[PDB]
Amino acid sequence: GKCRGLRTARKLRSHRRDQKWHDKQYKKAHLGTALKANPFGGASHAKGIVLEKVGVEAKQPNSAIRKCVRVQLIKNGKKITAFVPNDGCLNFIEENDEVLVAGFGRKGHAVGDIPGVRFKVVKVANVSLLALYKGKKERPR
Amino acid sequence: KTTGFGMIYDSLDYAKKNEPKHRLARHGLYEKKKTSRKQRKERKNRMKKVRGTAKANVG
Amino acid sequence: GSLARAGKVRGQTPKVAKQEKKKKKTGRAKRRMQYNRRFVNVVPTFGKKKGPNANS
Amino acid sequence: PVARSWVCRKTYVTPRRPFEKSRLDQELKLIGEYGLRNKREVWRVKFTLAKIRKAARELLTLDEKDPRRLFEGNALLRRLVRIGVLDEGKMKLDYILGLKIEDFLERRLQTQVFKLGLAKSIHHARVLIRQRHIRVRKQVVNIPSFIVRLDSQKHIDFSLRSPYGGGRPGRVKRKNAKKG
RNA sequence: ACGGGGAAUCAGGGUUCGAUUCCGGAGAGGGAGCCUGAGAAACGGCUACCACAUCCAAGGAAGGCAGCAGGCGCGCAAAUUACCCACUCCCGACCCGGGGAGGUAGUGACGAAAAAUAACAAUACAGGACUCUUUCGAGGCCCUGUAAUUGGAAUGAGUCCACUUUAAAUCCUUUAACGAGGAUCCAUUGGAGGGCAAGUCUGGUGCCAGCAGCCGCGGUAAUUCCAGCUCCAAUAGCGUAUAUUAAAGUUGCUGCAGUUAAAAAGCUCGUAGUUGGAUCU
Repeated sequence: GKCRGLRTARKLRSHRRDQKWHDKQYKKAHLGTALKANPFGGASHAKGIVLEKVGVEAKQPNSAIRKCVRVQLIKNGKKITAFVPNDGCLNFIEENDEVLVAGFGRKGHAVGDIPGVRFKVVKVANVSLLALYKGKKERPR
Repeated sequence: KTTGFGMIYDSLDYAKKNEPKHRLARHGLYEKKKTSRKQRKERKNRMKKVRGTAKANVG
Repeated sequence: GSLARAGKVRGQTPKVAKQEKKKKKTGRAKRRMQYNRRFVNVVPTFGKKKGPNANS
Repeated sequence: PVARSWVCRKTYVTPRRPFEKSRLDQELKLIGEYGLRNKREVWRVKFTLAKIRKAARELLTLDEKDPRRLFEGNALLRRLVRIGVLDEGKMKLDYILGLKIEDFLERRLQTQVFKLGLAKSIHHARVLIRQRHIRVRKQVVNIPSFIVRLDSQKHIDFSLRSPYGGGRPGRVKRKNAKKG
């Protein structure tokens, strides 16, 4: 059972702050090595230069070639395989382009079709891919 | 309606004393010199560099 | 491997232009339309299989 | 440091469940009964009544002879009688919890133009008030979301500069007279 | 990790943030040492050292924006070399001078408040309720739609005198004149298998291209892709990424569990810690 005294306050809280390190969420946040291993450094977005365009074959229960882009970030020099979302949008991307890279939505976990990709793409050379896919703006040079 | 403020002096000599000097210019009873703040504050720092005689020469 | 199929199904569609049509209403008159549309007039219905976008 | 004041509320709360037919249908009836613009104008009155009821909850928890309940409660019971929501016979703090949303929207100016027969539709009234044809005793009111006080009701009229009250016509009747 | 006042979130308990306009602290590139003064270890004062860096006739001399502007760099991430001492106050010998303190404009979809994008009437029908009628049908009693049908009524957005505003302006308010019939004064962001509101529509593609937070969809009728039409959710906003809170009674003090689902030390002793029977009007 639980110690249910009155002078038992530090037995409770020194136990709580040890059994809270066995939470997976808490230990990921507060230990701060996930934060160190994250290439964004806890940032929402980043900004990098394309090194090449890499097709990524999808995971087993279905089949496709998910079109991805091997970027290298500027602020720390990490390298990333970021995912270009829509169809024909890989044509919008040359090598050596400024790419605003965001996260995907599962915060370090890949989204189910794609093996090991955390990172979608928002802008290419300061114009957004939604503007290029819908023709509202055009690729500059 | 319109609501405003108003003050009635006893003599115009008092009104030339007890009034803020933009409300004398609104009746043509005052003239401001036409130099902007950047004009004299440039001049103040130039004449700050001169000794006693020629500080009046800098304009 | 091969990246050559990128905008295959995008470019292979026949480009249809959107139809010229009158403008919708906005503001509360759009909300005026829906209240009349849903809660004022009654269609005599016994099974309730008529969805709002029910193509049969 | 500046001389500004940074205080501001938010006057609505988005609901917990986005899509449910029992709630979307029940909001949209009140839009259509009372001519509201969007769902935020429903989520606003529902939020003010969520505060009036929550303040009256903590007064009911206190002692019945607690002076904080006797003073602050007799103010809240007073402030609802003046905007015509509770009544004189029902001015007890138990009855504040017996209030509904459309108890309040009967007292919006948009509806009180219509109920008085000035406008010929609940939608025609939101026109007129924003069209600056409505005055409260001397004051052209340009907002439909205007809670008419109980003494402030029996005289609301046609804003003497208007074509309806004092009768100088607008652009249209002038230009039609410039032809014949 | 500057600390509080505080903020977000909450049934109750709680969790998280507080670089940031109020109070206290600290530092003016990093250290150190001083002169003056009532008050400084002052940096819009000095002296050195270290690191940067300016001018030059090469001998020398002059620095310190984490002040207001503005620039470079850095980044996901942040504004004008504007005007004024008129307000608020401060300083000085001082009713009189000065103050990038501060105020006023500019940039400003951080965020918050109010709030347009239509309204009414008559006909064309379709309707559908109340009434008469065995039904038929009739109604002047209502309501709804489609009317690129008619109809003049009311308008702001905008252009713009003047007044007001103000230090001088601007904005707002106030008022002349002009300014509304639908491809114009044209509302867009997401979606339509489920969760989750709303198509078993049409055309194309045919494990491709793609969608999809999750489950899944896609291999010739694809309700899930790419398009058209439709309709639905919010609405001057609405998507996405990330941190965080509730959901989480999945951190449990309230309030969790430990036979078999993750889990009780092999066994006892034992100091600290925790808890301790009555009984004293």
